[PDB]
Amino acid sequence: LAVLKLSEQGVLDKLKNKWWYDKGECGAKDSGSKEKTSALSLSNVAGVFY
Amino acid sequence: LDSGSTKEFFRRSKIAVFDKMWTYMRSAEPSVFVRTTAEGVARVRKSKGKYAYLLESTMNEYIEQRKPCDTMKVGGNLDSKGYGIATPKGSSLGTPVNLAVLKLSEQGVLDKLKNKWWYDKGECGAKDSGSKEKTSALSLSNVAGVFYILVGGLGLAMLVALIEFCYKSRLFDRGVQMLLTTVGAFAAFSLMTIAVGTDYWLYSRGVCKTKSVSEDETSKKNEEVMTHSGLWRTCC
Amino acid sequence: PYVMMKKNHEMLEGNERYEGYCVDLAAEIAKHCGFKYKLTIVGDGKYGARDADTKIWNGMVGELVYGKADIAIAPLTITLVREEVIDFSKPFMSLGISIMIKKPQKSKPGVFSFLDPLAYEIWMCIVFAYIGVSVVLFLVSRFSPYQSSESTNEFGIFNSLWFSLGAFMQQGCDISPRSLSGRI
Amino acid sequence: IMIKKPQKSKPGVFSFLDPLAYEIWMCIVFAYIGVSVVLFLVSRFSPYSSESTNEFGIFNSLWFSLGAFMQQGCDISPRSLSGRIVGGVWWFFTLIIISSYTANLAAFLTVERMVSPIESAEDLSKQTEIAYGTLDSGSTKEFFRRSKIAVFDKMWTYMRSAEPSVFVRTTAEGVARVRKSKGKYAYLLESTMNEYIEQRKPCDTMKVGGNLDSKGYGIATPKGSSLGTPVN
Amino acid sequence: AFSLMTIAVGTDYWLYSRGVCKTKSVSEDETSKKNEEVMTHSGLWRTCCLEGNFKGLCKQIDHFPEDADYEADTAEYFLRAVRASSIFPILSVILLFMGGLCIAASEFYKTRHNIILSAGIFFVSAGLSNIIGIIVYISANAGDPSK
Amino acid sequence: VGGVWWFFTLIIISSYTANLAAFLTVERMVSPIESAEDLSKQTEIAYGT
Amino acid sequence: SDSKKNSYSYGWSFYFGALSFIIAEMVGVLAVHMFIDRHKQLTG
Ligand SMILES: NS(=O)(=O)c1cc2c(cc1Cl)N[C@H]([C@H]1C[C@H]3C=C[C@@H]1C3)NS2(=O)=O
Ligand SMILES: N[C@@H](CCC(=O)O)C(=O)O
Repeated sequence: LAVLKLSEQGVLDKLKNKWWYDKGECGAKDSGSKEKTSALSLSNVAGVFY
Repeated sequence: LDSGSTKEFFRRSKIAVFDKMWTYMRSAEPSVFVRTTAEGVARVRKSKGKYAYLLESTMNEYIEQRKPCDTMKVGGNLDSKGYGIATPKGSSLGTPVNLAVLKLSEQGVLDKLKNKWWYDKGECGAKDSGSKEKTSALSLSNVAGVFYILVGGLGLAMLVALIEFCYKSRLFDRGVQMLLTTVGAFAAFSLMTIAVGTDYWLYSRGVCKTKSVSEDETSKKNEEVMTHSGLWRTCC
Repeated sequence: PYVMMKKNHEMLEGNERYEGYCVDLAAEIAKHCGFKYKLTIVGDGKYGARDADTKIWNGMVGELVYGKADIAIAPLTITLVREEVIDFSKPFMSLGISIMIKKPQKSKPGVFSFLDPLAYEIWMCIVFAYIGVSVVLFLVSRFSPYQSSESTNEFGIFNSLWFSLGAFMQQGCDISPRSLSGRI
Repeated sequence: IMIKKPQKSKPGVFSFLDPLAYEIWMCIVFAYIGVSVVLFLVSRFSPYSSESTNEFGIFNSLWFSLGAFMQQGCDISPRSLSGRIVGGVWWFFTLIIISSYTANLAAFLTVERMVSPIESAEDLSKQTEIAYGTLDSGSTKEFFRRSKIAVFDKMWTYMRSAEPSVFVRTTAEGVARVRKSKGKYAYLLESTMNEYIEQRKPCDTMKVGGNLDSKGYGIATPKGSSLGTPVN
Repeated sequence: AFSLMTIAVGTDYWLYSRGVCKTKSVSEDETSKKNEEVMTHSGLWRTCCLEGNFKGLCKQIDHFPEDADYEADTAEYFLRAVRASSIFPILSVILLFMGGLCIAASEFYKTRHNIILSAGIFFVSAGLSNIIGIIVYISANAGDPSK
Repeated sequence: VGGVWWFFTLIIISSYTANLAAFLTVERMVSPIESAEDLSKQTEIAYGT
Repeated sequence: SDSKKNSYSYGWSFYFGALSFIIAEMVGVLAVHMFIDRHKQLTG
């Protein structure tokens, strides 16, 4: 009954999401580049400007 | 929904995000609550993205796999719930029914039956149209702006030629040039000092006084808010 | 798709009347445990809720409490008040509240789509670099060559603009620098 | 697996005119003519023999735009400010159009296969858009119902729910059922029959993937037949 | 050329396609069976079908629909309003008429010497309006192509 | 004459430089000998038994 | 990749630095023209 009560108050959720996400000081970066190909960046060509 | 488990959870929600949703729902006209779920599905489709519906994930997946395939599930699970087989107290088969659920889960038959009925018996079956990869000829509309710029460049060229022809049918001075050069030099120095000195270079999400101390973890830290970062300073 | 009426359900009778995922699940729970099962659809068609003043579980939870129904292989969420009276299984399938939007119609009539592969920063830097190269070339050439040698070259500031643009557009230009720093 | 062949479309002598739509080729010629006319109009306004200083006649102006469009370049160069305006905009127009043609032409040169046909029976299983049938009272049909390979069992499942009935009566009818559906439908039979029929007319069939199993055809005698051992 | 442009405006044979004819001109029609969309001579404003049971009848195109399947895009809204209110082809005809006035008065109004010059400007400016009216017509036909 | 030659050279070079990089870094095997009848008509590659 | 969540926007300070660039290039060209007249005056 205790586990059910915490789940219906989100206490299981609140404890879980607080510990995992906030101790993630490292950026998650599961995304990276979601699209396969993307526009040119200034960083790829900034030396030519220099 | 007008009356449902979704209705009750956001009532019980203490999250500020969910409460702001819940404040909108109590005070929005036309009434955002719908009498039945099938009504809300038709209402979202009729309202063309201006109205969106909150419903359970398995229902939303089912609506997508049917036709006219015109609804999209987005987001993650707001909260987690479960579907449990119900048996009365002192159930004769109740514990073996639990063991039967565990066996079908571990054998994967629960998911295999689940993955079949939603994604194959569904009319849409969008894997086929999603697998369409065909390069094509460019259309005119794909490059239509380039044609527009050419025409606009043509008409501008005519207009400049006409006004130049009028002006030729009708004298720059050196002292005027010296005065203009003095004014330009003072202004360009002024613009450059303001730009480097005052700090409004970038408007983006950035770290403010909620985490002005970078060292303090301060659990959620209010992730990062709008920030007028600049060359010498970062400010929110 | 938990329970489904087929176009031949009018023909079919008994357990064969209804099909679906939970109907499959009812059949699967049957063969593991070993019980003959009778499929019924409740008339109220509402999820189990204890009422305000009659205080009767409405629908499937009432029929299990009141002995009529033996089991509920049904899309029934586990709540506190329901679990308190009758025991549930561990949840066979999970659910979450989800957002549904009408699918946004997809096309890019991009009209200025030609300047898409380079970002607008890069276009801005090119225009600044275009103006810089044109000015430097004019400053290089008309930097006191020595009457005539001042006026020998055709690279004025207006011509210096034109030279660099044709060079950028991969188009041949009429004039050529003919000075060492200018040719650099 | 027996499916209908894809079309080996024979491109005409104007295959180069493929990356741009024929409307665009019309629009380019129309834009070519207008710019050349405008540039001649710009070059000759009777300025204030000042018009004679410009070398741009219409025939020069046709010539300048063509060298711009073909990117080869021309000797003459516009020297009036509006004359430089029309040229530079047309240069910017050309730069997009020619490059977009070469980029798409490179894309059309890169041709690849297996996208339009079905890769194998797992790809038949992944999409029921191309349905499939088996021969009536055949060992082929009896194999798929009794082979518990997971692709085969899902393939037997759609065989159970298939309308109109994918099973055919004879071999030639099932062959004809591939043809009559215009590539929207596939069929299953033995490899040796399929190899003969694909080498016969109207030569519009081919075998995707490979044979899923290996089997044999043997001379058949009754159980305990006296002639069983000599025919062995 | 003024005559050619006016006949072009005043006709409905711009595009031939398998478009909706008068049987499905009535919206949400029942038991028409979609009528298999016989040939339609689309026009500058007219959606009249040809070679049909219901040819000979003319209805104007209404490019703005009752129901917008896509969410209303501002740049597309501008482009449609250009095509429906076909002001660029209309302005072309006017500039053709203005040059034709200048051509008629070119013999008269001596010592201006710029009437013929004003005619040539009008002739090019009419021609520029023709191309952009052509382009939006191709762009509109590309917009919602079909199946 | 120059115009038609200019249209010619545009098509040919764009065709030539379409996928030119892919025809300098193909390292694929020649595999000159294929079948038995191909093995039969030559003696330079010997038969082993 | 587009940093749409970051939604980076170049404020008025960034535009003014661009304006400082454009004016300074214009002033430099005008300055050279004044020299060319004066250097031509020196020849005369
Ligand atoms: N994919 S599914 O619906 O078949 C499915 C659904 C669920 C599974 C396992 C599967 Cl395979 N695990 C849990 C249950 C299985 C055991 C582990 C946790 C409980 C007991 N319930 S669930 O979260 O409802
Ligand atoms: N050899 C097969 C031929 C028919 C079939 O492939 O179904 C048989 O006798 O069954």
